Amino acid sequence: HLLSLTRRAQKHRLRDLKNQVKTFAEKEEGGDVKSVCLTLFLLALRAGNEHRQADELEAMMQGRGFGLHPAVCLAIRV
DNA sequence: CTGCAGGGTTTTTGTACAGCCAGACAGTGGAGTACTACCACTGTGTAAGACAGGCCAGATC
Repeated sequence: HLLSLTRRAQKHRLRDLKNQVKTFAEKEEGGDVKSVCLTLFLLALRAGNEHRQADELEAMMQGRGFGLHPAVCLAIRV
């Protein structure tokens, strides 16, 4: 399987689709491969009704808050 | 049928020029921020000690 292998064999196996995404992203988005594979990951996770992992991902990619503002904290407290 | 070994065969795996930058190491001067135990206060449960009164023994009615 692809998930247990090292990065050498993973990239060796996937280089075809890696350069496919490379050329398609330089075609459409103008030098943005990272956001292209991000939108691909989001669509592949939402098609399977696993919205939770997509929400965690979006909370990692410039996520609003690791920690909370003291205000809403006091709110929850009371 | 079986076990075993040259090579295949595809995958995996590390070593390989070659340049780049994230991430860390020291320390400074002490703030300071997070933590941990007082602390003032009574509500709730607890169980030792009153105790009384009921009962038997002493002695009586």
